[PDB]
Amino acid sequence: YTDHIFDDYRLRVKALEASDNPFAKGIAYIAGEYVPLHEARIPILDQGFLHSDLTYDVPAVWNGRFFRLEDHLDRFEKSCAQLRLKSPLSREEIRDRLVEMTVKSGIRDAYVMMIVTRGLRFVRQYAPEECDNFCYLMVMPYLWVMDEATQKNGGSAVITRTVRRVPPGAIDPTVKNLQWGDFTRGLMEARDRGAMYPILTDGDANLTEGSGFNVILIKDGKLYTPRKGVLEGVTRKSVLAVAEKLGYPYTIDDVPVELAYQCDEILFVTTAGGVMPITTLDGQPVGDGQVGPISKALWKGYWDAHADPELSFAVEDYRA
Amino acid sequence: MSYTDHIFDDYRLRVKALEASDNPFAKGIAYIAGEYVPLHEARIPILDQGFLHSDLTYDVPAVWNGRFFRLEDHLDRFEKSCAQLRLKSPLSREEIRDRLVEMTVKSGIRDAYVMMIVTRGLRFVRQYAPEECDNFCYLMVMPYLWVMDEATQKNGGSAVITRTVRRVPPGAIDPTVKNLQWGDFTRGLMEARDRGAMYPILTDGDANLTEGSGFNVILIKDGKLYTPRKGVLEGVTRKSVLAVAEKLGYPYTIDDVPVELAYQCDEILFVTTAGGVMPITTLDGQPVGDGQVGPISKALWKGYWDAHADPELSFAVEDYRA
Ligand SMILES: Cc1ncc(COP(=O)(O)O)c(C=O)c1O
Ligand SMILES: Cc1ncc(COP(=O)(O)O)c(C=O)c1O
Ligand SMILES: [Cl-]
Repeated sequence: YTDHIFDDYRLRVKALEASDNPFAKGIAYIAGEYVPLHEARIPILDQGFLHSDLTYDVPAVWNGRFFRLEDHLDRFEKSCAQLRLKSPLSREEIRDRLVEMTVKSGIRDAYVMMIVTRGLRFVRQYAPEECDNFCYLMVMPYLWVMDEATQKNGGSAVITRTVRRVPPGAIDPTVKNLQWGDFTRGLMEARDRGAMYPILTDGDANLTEGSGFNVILIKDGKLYTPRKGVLEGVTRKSVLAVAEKLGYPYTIDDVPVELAYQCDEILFVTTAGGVMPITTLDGQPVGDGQVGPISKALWKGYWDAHADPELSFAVEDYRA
Repeated sequence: MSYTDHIFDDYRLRVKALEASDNPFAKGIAYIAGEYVPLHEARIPILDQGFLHSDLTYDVPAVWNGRFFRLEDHLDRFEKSCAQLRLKSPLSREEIRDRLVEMTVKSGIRDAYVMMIVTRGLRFVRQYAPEECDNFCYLMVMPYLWVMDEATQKNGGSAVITRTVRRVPPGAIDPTVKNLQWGDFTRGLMEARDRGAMYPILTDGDANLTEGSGFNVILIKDGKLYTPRKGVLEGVTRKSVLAVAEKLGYPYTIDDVPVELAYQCDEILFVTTAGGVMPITTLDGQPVGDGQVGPISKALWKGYWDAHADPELSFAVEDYRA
C-alpha cells in the first residue's frame, strides 16, 4: 500500500540529490538573511538556547503542496501568545517567506520549521513585553520518524516504565516546545528494551503521546486517542477527519493504559512521516502483528488529502 | 551600617576597573569548536540538538576576586550529569578546567559567571544510539550575574509560592541533572511578576516546596534550617551554606519541606552560584517573620562569602598552572 505515494516520492528525492542548488540540502532565514541550512548559526546568548525559551511549529510540503499551513500558523500564534512571545514577523510575513524559501530551495517534499525565541533578554530581569523576540525559519528535505521500509510492516514501541510525561501544570503540552527531557529518556528506554519508539503515560494510568507524535488506538472499528497531556496534532486532526468520511467512530478522551494491550491496531501520527503503524508493543504483537485494514484506509485517506485544494496549495500558484 | 558592604564595596571597585578595560574579552569569552570568540559574537549551529531538543546538561561555577570557588564540586556534578544523559564531553575534565582558567585570565574578569555545556551534537537519539553521537562542548566566561543584586539583598527580596505552575516531577525530568528545560521556572517567573513579586517558589504539586528559577530554598525556624531533598538540584551553594551552618552550630535537615512551613518560618534564604545567599523578606505579599533580614541569614551570608578565600575550597586563577 506504500507504493501509492513512495514511488513518486523516491523519484523527487533522486532529482533533489542531483541538484547543484546550494539550498537543496535546506535553507534557513536568520536575521533577514537566507543561509544554507548546514552553515546556519544562532547566537549562543539566544534564550531559545540558554533556557529553551521558545515555541515552534512544523508544517510539511508534499509534491510541492503545503498541507494545512493555516492550521499550523493558527496553532503557532496560539503557542506564541501562551508564552507571551510576539513574532517579529507577521503571520502573513512567515507564510510569504516559507513559500519563497521552498521555491528558492527547489525542495518539493519538505520538513518546515517556524521558531520564536525570547531573544537575548530573559524574563527574570525584564518583563516579557520588554523582550525583543527572535524568529527563525527553516526548510529542509522531508524527515521520516518512520520510513517507507518500516511502515510496510509497522514499527515497535513500549509503554515507558522508567519515565512519565511532563504534566501540563508544569509545561503546557498544547504549546509545541523543544523541552524533550521526558521524550529523550523515553527514546533511550525504548532502545534499552529493543523497541524503536516510546509511548509515555501521564503517571495516572492513561496514555499521552510519544517523542514527536500522537497515538491512536483502534479496537472493534473505533479510534481512541488521548485528549489531555498531549499536543493537539494537525496529523491527528487530519486522520480523524478521514475517519469521519469513512464512517469510523472516534473519541478524543482519556485512554487508559489497559486499552493499549487489548486493541486491534496502533497508529502513531505526526507531520514528519504521516500515518505510522505500530505492530509490536512491549515485545508482543499488536493484535495479529499485521498492519491492520483501518490503518491502511486512514493512511490512504491522509495522503489522498494532500491534493485536496481546501487543505493544500501548490507553491508556484501562491502569490505574496 | 549595611551588612552587604562586607563584599560589595570591594566588588563595586573591581567592576569599575573592568568596565574601563579595553580587553576585547572583558565582556566575556566563549570556547566554540577549538576557537576563543568574544561572547557577544559567539554562535552555535542551529542544527545543534542542544537547541532542537534542549538535549544537553551544563554546570555553573563562579570566580570571585580572582578565585574559583568549589570548581571541583561543579566538575564532579557536571561529569555525573553527563553520564546520566549518556553524554561524553569531547574535552576531558582536565581540559575543561585548564581552558576555564585560561579564558578567565585571558578575559581579565575578577568576578565571573562561568558555564560548561555539553550537547548531543548534530545527531538525535531516535535514529542513532547515544554512543553513535559526537557530543559538543561549549565553555563561556562572563561578568558575574546577580539573581538578587546588592540593593535587594540589603532589605531582602519578594517571592510567591506558585499556584499556576508546579515543578516538573523527577520521573519526567531528573532535577539532579542540571538542565535548561525551564518551561516550569519560566511560567513561575511570569506568575511572580503578575503577582507583584520578584521570584517564584515552585511546589512539587503534592503540598511540598521544591526550588525556584535557578536557586535552592532554605527555611529557617527556631534556629534550624529546612531545605527540600527531592525534586531539586543538589546545589553547591546549598552545600556551602549547610557546611557554614554545621560549623556555626545551626542544625539543618535535608528532607520534605511541607508548604505550610513557608508561612510559619522566621527567615527564608534563596541560594545559587549566581548571587550567593539571597534573603527573602516578603512571601505572597506578607512579611517573612518580622519583615527584616534575620540574624541567621546574615551569619550564613558572611560565612559563605568568607569561605571564597579558604585555600581548600578555592584557588587564585593566577597561581593555577595547566
Ligand atoms: C510532542 C509532539 N506530539 C505530537 C506531534 C505531532 O503533531 P503534528 O501532527 O501537529 O505534527 C509532535 C510534532 O512533531 C510533537 O512534538
Ligand atoms: C534549578 C536550580 N536549582 C539550584 C540551583 C543552584 O545550584 P548551585 O547552588 O549549585 O548553583 C540552580 C542554579 O542555576 C538551578 O538552576
Ligand atoms: Cl477526557
